[PDB]
Amino acid sequence: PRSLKKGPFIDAHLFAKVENALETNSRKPIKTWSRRSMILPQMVGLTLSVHNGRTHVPVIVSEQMVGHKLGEFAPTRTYR
Amino acid sequence: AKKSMINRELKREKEVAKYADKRTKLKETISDMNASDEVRMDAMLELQALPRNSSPVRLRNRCAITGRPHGYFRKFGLSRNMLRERVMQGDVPGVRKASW
Amino acid sequence: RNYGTGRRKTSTARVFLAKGTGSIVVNGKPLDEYFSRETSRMVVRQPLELLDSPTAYDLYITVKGGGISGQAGAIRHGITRALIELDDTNKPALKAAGFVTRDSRQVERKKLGLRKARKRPQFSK
Amino acid sequence: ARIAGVNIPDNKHAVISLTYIFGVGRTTAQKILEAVGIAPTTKVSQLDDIQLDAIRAQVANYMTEGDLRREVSMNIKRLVDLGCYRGIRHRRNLPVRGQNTKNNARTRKG
Amino acid sequence: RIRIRLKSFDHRLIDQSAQEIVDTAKRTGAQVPLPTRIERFNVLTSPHVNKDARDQYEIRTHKRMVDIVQPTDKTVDALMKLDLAAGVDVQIALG
Amino acid sequence: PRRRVVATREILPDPKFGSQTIAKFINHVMSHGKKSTAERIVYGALETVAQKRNIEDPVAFFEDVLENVRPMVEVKARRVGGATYQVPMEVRPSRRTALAMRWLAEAAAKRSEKSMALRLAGELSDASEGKGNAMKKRDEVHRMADANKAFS
Amino acid sequence: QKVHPIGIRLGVVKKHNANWYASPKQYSEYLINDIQVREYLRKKLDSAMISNIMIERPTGAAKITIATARPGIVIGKKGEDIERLQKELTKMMGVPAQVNIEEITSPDLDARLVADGIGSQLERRVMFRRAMKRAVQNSMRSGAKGIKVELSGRLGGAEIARTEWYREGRVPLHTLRADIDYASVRAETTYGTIGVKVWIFRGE
RNA sequence: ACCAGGGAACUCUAAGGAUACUGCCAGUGACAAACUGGAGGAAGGCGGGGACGACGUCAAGUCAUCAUGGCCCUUACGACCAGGGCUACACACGUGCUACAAUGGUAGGUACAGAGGGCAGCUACACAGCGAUGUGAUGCGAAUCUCAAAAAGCCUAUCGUAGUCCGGAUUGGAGUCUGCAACUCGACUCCAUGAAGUAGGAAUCGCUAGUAAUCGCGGAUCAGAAUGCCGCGGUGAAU
Repeated sequence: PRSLKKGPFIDAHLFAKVENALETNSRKPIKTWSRRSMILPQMVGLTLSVHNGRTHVPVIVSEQMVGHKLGEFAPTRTYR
Repeated sequence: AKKSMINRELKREKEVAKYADKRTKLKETISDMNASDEVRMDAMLELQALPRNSSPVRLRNRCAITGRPHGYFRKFGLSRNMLRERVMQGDVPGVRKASW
Repeated sequence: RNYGTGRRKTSTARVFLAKGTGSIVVNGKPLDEYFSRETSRMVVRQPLELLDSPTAYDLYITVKGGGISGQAGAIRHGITRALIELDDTNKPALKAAGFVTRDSRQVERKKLGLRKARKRPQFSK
Repeated sequence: ARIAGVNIPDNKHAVISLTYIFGVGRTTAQKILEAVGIAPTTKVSQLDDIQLDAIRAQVANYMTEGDLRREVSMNIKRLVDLGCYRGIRHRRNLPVRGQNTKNNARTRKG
Repeated sequence: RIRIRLKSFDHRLIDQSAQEIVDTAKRTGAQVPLPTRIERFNVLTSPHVNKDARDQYEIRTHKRMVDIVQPTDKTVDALMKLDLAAGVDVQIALG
Repeated sequence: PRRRVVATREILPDPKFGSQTIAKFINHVMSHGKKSTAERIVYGALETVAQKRNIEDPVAFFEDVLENVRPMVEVKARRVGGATYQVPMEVRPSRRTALAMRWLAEAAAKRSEKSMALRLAGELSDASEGKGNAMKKRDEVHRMADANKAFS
Repeated sequence: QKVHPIGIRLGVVKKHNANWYASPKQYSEYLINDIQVREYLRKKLDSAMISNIMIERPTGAAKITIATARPGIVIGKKGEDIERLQKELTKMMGVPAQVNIEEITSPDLDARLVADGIGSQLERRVMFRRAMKRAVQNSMRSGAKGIKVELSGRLGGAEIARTEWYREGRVPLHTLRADIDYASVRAETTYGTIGVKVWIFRGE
């Protein structure tokens, strides 16, 4: 997955958006295109909107979600 | 191949050439056992902040004449097809048909 | 101090023939220790028994290269080579056996389009 | 002999019998028997009861089979109720590990 | 005790070059084959399909090494004057 | 192959007994090129039978048993007038030996004993005393010819 | 379906056009430079009748050998044309390069020259049959042992492309020591592209 | 490189020649071409393998290597970039790989190669680690140093016909690396889990000798990504 020495991978622009949202505890979704960013304990509780390929789907970061990448909660293929 | 793709490959290799040395020094900095943890982490952040194409991984070497992605040979720098034509014409030194 | 060279399908071996006790040393070690296969031991001793001279002459053997069962044949061919160089008369009888014939069979090329030298991809209707 | 709530056949070596116990493997059994006097060669029938008791204590240090089964079920249920793509995969009985499933997709459904 | 290593693609050419180099030192009175790399290259004759139709080309590089017992003053300089370009590479250890 | 007959390859006789037939038998038992395994299995089986029968010469016992096993007459199919019928013909000398060796190997494959050497030893004993699947197979081959015996 | 004669003949009875030695890494760039030089020289000298070119690059300066039926114009008046071509060839490449020209005793014998003539004939709309016959006859008069000419395409503007070949003399392709000369050229006729193949056999 | 006794004899490496030509003996033969056997030789009749694919046949495959006739689109059928997709399976299908075990599995020891690759780099050795690998350190642009240890095999212990000490699919957990990034979607590492499968329906395929079967080892594309493909040598059949 990722070498522990390199630490988590967290993209700079989502990082900036999430800290600027944490100082306010705002509830409006953070619409984001990067589904490769690590979910950290800091962003537990608020809501992002992760691109699934076609549109953005909301993802309310729960407690049992740190340790997963953002794109895991945004399915890309829609099969019935 | 398309002229657009050929020029894309040229301009993509351009940043690799421009940042070849910075990447070397920065990689040494991050791999330095002696370097401080925060120093190495900041260097890693800078590396990830470097432009997209600067990495030599997005480079895909291609035939000089036709720009063919595939059937490429590192020794000759040519695709399989143009390599065959030049070899059979004899323009490729040392290269001949193989039967052993 | 007669000397000869015999090869078997990869290996080269060099054989030295002189009068003596007849003890055989292979690659600086005993022959029986060196070879773990009874068949290969038998290939090594095949020529001497034919004309009943197992211990007549001392043998010094060094055999690099190839494999376990090819080195035995190379040693046999080298022993025959030294024996024929020693004596003209033996050559006819040893020829009747054919041990003096170098093996011409070697692992052949894998032809492209074929899995092996001749194995071809099967097709099923 | 009885270890961790189930029976192990007595006709073969201690390590091989430990292999049968769920949640126990051959390497783990070797590790267990190395610490204590019991040797892997000795059979369970030959081995004395006090030795078996020390073995049970060593096994008890390791996570037991019921606990392991329950944790695996809990993790799968956590993925399902989280609803992640992995939970969707578990519920829909499709490979969640990323293994290529174009043609040989047989070994997920049963 | 200068040492000269010659590398050429052409087996016929390399021998002539070595013979000339030996001949000059013999004339001036001074007293004077490693494995060759073999590589194979696979090229599809058919552009689109038919992978079983192929041309295989092999290039051989030949290296020759020479040792000189005594580098006399007259002998050493003739080596620099002699030249044979276009497909022959000369390397001098000079050690 | 509608082509000239060529001399067969010269076989290498076995070391322990110095006999052509023994190595020829070891060849069939050999599988996937495991001549070392075949040698060991054959030697073990022969030693077991020799010890059981208290016979000094296992090679001679094997020759007698193989000679008994080999079938004299084998049926061969022939086509005449767009019809197929069995025809009894005398078997070729080498083919008799090859057939016996193959049949013994096949029956030794299905013998009960856990190890191959014991299966093979049991089959040799049964063949020597005229019992078992190999003897039944030879009897069947003879029986097919005997049934009609109306051609050639 | 037929192997290039020159490729098979390189092994024993022919000399490679390019004869230079380079290390693995150097080889990739050296070959590309050589190919670029050949293409540019062919485009520049297309108007002139030129045979195959033999190029040898040593370290630094490169050396080029060109054989052409018409030496005079390529040399120019007192080397003026060759000097200009040399300055441009120096600009494209690295260290100053030197080029020399060798006269050809007979243009008909060389395979490339006849194919260039046939290509020009097809461009100028001379009948393909006439072109092949006159081209073949000139070689027999010159003394070439064998000449064979094959034309593929929409000859005469026909809707259906058809292949016409003419032989006069022994032209053993399978004899590797036949030192047969083969060159391929393309004629840009308005209706469609026409492929011209020329085989010349001078002997052993 | 090789040491037979510091030498150059032998092996090997790599540039040349020498031999093989039904040459010779005997036969059958239209007094012939040929064929049958025999001597010698390393090799006998084409000694084995490869390369070489004739006029043409299938309007056979390629406008997506490239080239060109015609035809079409030109704020778009042209140009760039992020994300995803080419990796989705109720099921069919052709190529292979690994098995179903005792001719074996697992543990210990112990031998015998070939060819190939290495600055867009392979690492001797020390220590951390169960491990992949990590930090140092050193040789080598290599007949020097190195990947590298060859595996089948041989000696002993054991498993004893059992869905097993067979089999390793699948999933949970932890991790190391390449890469800016491993979620869709990397290959490896350890721990646990241990599915089918106990030999296969009609039918069907390859193979004549160092060949079939079997064993591992290389290279190419490659930043990382083989069971594929291209080569290699060990063992070595029956007919």
